[PDB]
Amino acid sequence: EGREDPQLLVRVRGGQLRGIRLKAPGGPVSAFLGIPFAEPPVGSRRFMPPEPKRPWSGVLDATTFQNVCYQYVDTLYPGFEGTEMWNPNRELSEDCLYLNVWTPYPRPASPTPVLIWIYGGGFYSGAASLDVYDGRFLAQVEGAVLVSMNYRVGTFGFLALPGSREAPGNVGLLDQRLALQWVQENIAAFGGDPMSVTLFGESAGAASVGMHILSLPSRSLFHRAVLQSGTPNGPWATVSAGEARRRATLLARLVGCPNDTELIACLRTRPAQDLVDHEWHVLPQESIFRFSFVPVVDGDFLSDTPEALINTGDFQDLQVLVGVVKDEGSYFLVYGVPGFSKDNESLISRAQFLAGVRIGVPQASDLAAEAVVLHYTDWLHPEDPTHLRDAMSAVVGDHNVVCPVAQLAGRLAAQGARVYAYIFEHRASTLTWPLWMGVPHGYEIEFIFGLPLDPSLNYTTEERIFAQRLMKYWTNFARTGDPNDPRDSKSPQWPPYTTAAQQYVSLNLKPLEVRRGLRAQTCAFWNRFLPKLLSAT
Amino acid sequence: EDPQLLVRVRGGQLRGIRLKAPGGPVSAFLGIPFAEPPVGSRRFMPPEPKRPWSGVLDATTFQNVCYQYVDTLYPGFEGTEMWNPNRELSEDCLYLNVWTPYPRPASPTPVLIWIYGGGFYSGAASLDVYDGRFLAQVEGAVLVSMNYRVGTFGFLALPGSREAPGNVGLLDQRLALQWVQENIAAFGGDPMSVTLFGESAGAASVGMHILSLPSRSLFHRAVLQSGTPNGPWATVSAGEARRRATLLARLVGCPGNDTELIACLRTRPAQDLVDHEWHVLPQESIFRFSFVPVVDGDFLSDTPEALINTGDFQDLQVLVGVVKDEGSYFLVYGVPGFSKDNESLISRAQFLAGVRIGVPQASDLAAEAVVLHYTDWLHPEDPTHLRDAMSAVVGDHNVVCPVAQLAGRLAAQGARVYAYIFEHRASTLTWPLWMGVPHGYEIEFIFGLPLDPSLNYTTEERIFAQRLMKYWTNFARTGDPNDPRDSKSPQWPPYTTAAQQYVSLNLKPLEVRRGLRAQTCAFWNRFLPKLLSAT
Ligand SMILES: CN(Cc1ccccc1)Cc1ccc(COc2ccc3c(CO)cc(=O)oc3c2)cc1
Ligand SMILES: CN(Cc1ccccc1)Cc1ccc(COc2ccc3c(CO)cc(=O)oc3c2)cc1
Ligand SMILES: *[C@@H]1O[C@H](CO)[C@@H](O)[C@H](O)[C@H]1NC(C)=O
Ligand SMILES: *[C@@H]1O[C@H](CO)[C@@H](O)[C@H](O)[C@H]1NC(C)=O
Ligand SMILES: *[C@@H]1O[C@H](CO)[C@@H](O)[C@H](O)[C@H]1NC(C)=O
Ligand SMILES: *[C@@H]1O[C@H](CO)[C@@H](O)[C@H](O)[C@H]1NC(C)=O
Repeated sequence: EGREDPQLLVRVRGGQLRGIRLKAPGGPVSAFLGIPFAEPPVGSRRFMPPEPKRPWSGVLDATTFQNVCYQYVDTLYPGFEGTEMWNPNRELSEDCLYLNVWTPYPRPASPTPVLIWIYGGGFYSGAASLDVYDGRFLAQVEGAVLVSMNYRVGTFGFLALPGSREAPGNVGLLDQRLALQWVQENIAAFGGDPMSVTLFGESAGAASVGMHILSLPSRSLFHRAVLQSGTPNGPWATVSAGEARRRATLLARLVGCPNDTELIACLRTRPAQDLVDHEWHVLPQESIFRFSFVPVVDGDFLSDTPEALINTGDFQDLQVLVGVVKDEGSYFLVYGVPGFSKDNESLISRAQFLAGVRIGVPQASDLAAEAVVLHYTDWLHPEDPTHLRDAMSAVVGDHNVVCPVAQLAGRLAAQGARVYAYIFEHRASTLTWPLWMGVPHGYEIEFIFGLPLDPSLNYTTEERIFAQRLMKYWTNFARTGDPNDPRDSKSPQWPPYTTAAQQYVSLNLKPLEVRRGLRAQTCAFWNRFLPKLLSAT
Repeated sequence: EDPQLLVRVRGGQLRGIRLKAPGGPVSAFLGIPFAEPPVGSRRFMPPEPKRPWSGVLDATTFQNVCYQYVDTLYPGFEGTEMWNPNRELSEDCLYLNVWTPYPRPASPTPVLIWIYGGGFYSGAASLDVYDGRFLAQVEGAVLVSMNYRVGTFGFLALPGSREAPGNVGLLDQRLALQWVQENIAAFGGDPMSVTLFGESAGAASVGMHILSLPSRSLFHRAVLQSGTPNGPWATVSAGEARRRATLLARLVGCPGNDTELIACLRTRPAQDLVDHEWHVLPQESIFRFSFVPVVDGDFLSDTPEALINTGDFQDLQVLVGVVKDEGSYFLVYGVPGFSKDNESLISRAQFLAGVRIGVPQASDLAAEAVVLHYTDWLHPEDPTHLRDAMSAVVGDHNVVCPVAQLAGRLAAQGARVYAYIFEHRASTLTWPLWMGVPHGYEIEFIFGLPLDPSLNYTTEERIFAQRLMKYWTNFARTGDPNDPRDSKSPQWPPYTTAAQQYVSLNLKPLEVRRGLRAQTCAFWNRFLPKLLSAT
């Protein structure tokens, strides 16, 4: 200390930090990167709940991103930016429980609402250091304090032998909760308001946010929630205790481990890469949009199934923003549904469609799988390849995202929550995936964080204006529980989603358009009829 | 003394009557016996051909209508009375009628044979809606309609018994068809161009003559208006026919042997049988009738579904279609919350209760499947939507989707198929507006009743009726409803499995549409059978 930037040195509960002054297109921001919030969950602490980071001495350098939690590296289209942008961009390590903070430069004088980002990645992948989650634009343009944390994924975050001491499960969610607690104690040192904390996340990150809504100890750590293209309810976000026990035991056998304590002791001796090499092999069926190690309904973090909790909980004090992208399902068809590729138009046959439905809803009986096929078939053109391709995408997107959030918006709204719903319909001019995928899963994030404002990124001017609109929507919601701008009047209003009117808005380059019904007919099939059909068969 | 009112058929001489139609006279021969009166020991028995008669038989007047139930729902309301018997009831009722132009045609003329509806429990060829004078006068057709036995007298069956073999009401129709072959040429008709057309149960009967091979040599073309041989109501299994007959016999005090049972039923006055007719249905129902054709293994060698799925229909041309609101008429006959005088705005609970009546064969899960399919999930409680959906459940389940299934199966297996939807509501209709275009109210337009100035139709409805008369008669002449003189687009395309094209019959010009309730009928025809099966 002495000759450095005095506006970049801050003290948190664990010691002193030195941040870095970053350039955003419109000015500087303060960045505090790689702050440790837990003891490294390594060695005998693998699979264990996180322990609070013990204080350090001296000034911790917080100028670069820290390790990415150990995870699978996608190799589907090697070197294709569509896949690589999601891949880890630092070293893989079990030592990975660090978080990041962006604030205005200099730091705000008055307490500023806080946004906490929870990344997605199917609970098997992801990192708070990816370019798509760059908090420098929200920090600079909106004056927000943004926090993002790494949490353990895959086996390290979610392998569970339910009821055991050494692998209780959901420790990846406990990693997230510990970071929320860290924001409670320390974010005031940066100018953030701990009494105005909004969680927002996407895909498994959105499901994570929803699970903090449903867990008691997490509810006192935040005040508002945004769930983008993900829900705690639905077919992929959770598994039963019995099913988590079987996948854990099977993976242990696949890595040579054949009493719970002896089992996890052996797992803790295996190299991390051994666990990643086998995690995908324990799914009960050939499937898309399902992940081996996800939150487990333990009777602890989750006292019951998410479906049961959103049916009975009280959410009057809660404001929630939820939505989907236009083509939630298309991204998943290229990862194992025959007939589908990023390099052709993926015009499939009726036979390929029927095979895809068995993969897309792998829990379905033969009768239930039929019911899906009859509903999604266009009976005036039942063999048309373009419709069959688009229907296969819609089946995956509706089943895993659109109808889960349509269900949760309705439940939360009926339990007294303030809900705002959107559909994101703009395809980025920079998108590298083919046209037939439309607006795929995850490609609204770069607009929420305001990447189009980076002039070196070749977005169009209207995409620059568009991203600024979304940034104001998201930050107005964090500030007020209401995405609408108080100053405005002429701009169309975003009404709350209600059971009586089921209103949502389209998010595209045109002004806000209000629509009614979130795929209402088709989601009645998924949310009301199909669960009753599955009991009978 | 009028020589064109005297015709000799193989049973002897007849004298008809000159009738006044708006454009000119017509020869009408009404009350021609085609069968021995099925009375006494001939009750429930197949018809026997009528024996020759001396002198000039007087064919000037409508004969008795077959003994049947007299509807009492809205007593004296024209909407219900127009279907009630308008001649005396009698088991002595096997007679047919013939309309020809006046003078009787020079060249042989294509014959249309009408088969009335009435749920196989009612109906008569003497109703005003079936007045054949307009088609005979305007289009120069030879029009024939017959009475056939309905209710227990037509279709109560002890399957396998000699005394009550079943389907005798259909045999009544077939005998009248043979009569047309042997005699219509004496009236100027062409026995080599005979077109059957009927509505509702009449349409179903037409479809069963398609599916019964001895009938097939008696006609060349068919029109099925708002009814099919396939579907949930038009037939019953032999086991269910024996159950219903056995319970009616017990209800009228008849107790063992097939022969002993049928004998006692023959000793019962007709009204006794009609009194308990309706109390033998297995469930509380709508659009279900107690005594209908039976899958006997004889007249119908298999279920109509099995027969349309495997038959050879190459040499066949068919016209098929529906009205816009097939099911609305049936709701006011037992569905709580529905009334002719009320607007029938129903609650959701009444809607769930109504679906169990409309699909009486449905398990709890199959009823929930229909409920969730037909609910409008943006307005799941709106009573106007729930009312209109109840009418659509009954209409699609019983008519529209059976029609679409038949049309597709016939077209796929050699037949030439033309399909329509009839969307005009008569300005003279007395049912409430919420019923729309109810089951059976295209008939008056096809027979040309608007051309009668005294019935107060609108002038466009007259032009409309003439268009429909030309579609039907051009179909009878050619197997193609398109006017060969008219040389403009749009033409009426055939219905195929691939394109699924049909036309809308309204006061606007013909409009071609593709897919006859395709998504919803996929539910009824493809999914629901599999569900009911595995439940
Ligand atoms: C590429 N990814 C981009 C993305 C979008 C949004 C948020 C975060 C990342 C979307 C995606 C994810 C997964 C798939 C296929 O499903 C998988 C892939 C890999 C695994 C792995 C690999 O070990 C383990 C597992 O349990 O389940 C998996 C399930 C396709 C597309
Ligand atoms: C009145 N009818 C008018 C009509 C329309 C189209 C063609 C012919 C007649 C349509 C109609 C028919 C039947 C009903 C209700 O269902 C019935 C009514 C009476 C019976 C009877 C009465 O004994 C016996 C039976 O087995 O089943 C029935 C079933 C409602 C509306
Ligand atoms: C698209 O490409 C994949 C992989 O090359 C292939 O399996 C699929 O059949 C292709 N589809 C079409 C319609 O060409
Ligand atoms: C933007 O375009 C320029 C040239 O037009 C190119 O050199 C640059 O790499 C592009 N940037 C991105 C992010 O694609
Ligand atoms: C409509 O009318 C009938 C008889 O007049 C009545 O029983 C029925 O309840 C009415 N419908 C409603 C919704 O009240
Ligand atoms: C037609 O209307 C007139 C009154 O304008 C009436 O006298 C006549 O009876 C009506 N005809 C019929 C068939 O109802």
